[PDB]
Amino acid sequence: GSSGSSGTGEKPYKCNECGKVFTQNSHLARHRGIHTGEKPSGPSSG
Ligand SMILES: [Zn+2]
Repeated sequence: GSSGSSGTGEKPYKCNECGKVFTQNSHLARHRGIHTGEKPSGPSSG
């Protein structure tokens, strides 16, 4: 058998990088910024 946890915070504005939840798009998009910023050293991407 298994146990499935059930938390409270399911919204269409939930981030994927970390897994945060918001109410307004802006609040979310702006948050995602924390993830999208610094660049990976080396030509890995470029
Ligand atoms: Zn996030």
